[PDB]
Amino acid sequence: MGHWSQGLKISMQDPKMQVYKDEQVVVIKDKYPKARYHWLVLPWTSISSLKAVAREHLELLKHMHTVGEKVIVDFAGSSKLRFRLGYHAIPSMSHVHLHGISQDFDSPCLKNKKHWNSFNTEYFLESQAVIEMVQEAGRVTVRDGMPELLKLPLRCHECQQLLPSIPQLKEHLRKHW
DNA sequence: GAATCATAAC
Ligand SMILES: Nc1ncnc2c1ncn2[C@@H]1O[C@H](COP(=O)(O)O)[C@@H](O)[C@H]1O
Ligand SMILES: [Zn+2]
Repeated sequence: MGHWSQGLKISMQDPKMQVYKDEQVVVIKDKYPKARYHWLVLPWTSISSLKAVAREHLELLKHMHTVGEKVIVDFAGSSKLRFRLGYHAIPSMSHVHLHGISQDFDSPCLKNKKHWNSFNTEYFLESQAVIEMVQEAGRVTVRDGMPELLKLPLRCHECQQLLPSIPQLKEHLRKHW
């Protein structure tokens, strides 16, 4: 509600933090990345929330998507890593920001069940699905009951086995390399 | 003992 909530804004203004910059968006590395590659794609024109998304933003949304992919190719093309581009249903930090994150989930910043389910349940809306939603309906359909998904038991995104803890989940992920 | 959770953060 003060200063920390503005961090994203601050870091997007910071030239050192800008991995990519153009007339519409700026892309920065996630300060507490939940994987080996984790970038945030932010529009210069602030947008409050996914509930306030219209057709006007469609050309911007596609652009953010495209830009994410560029960064993924430009800085992680050599990696044989699978990526995902999408948004959190409920952001914590102010503004809407696109997540581009590698599916290894090998990062010490991933510490609790909230993180894992925020990237591995319907709480994480894919960018393509969002874009199609604004194209088809002119608005994003966000199913109710998102905060309950954050409490769901740990399930691996590759093998699909249920796991009991963040430490055992990390060790289980290690073997998928 | 270790992991998770709830909550405050001056
Ligand atoms: N100063 C910062 N610079 C860059 N990324 C940040 C900063 N502070 C927080 N973040 C990231 O912003 C994300 C929040 O996005 P969201 O979950 O969409 O609300 C988290 O993954 C944080 O790690
Ligand atoms: Zn697995």
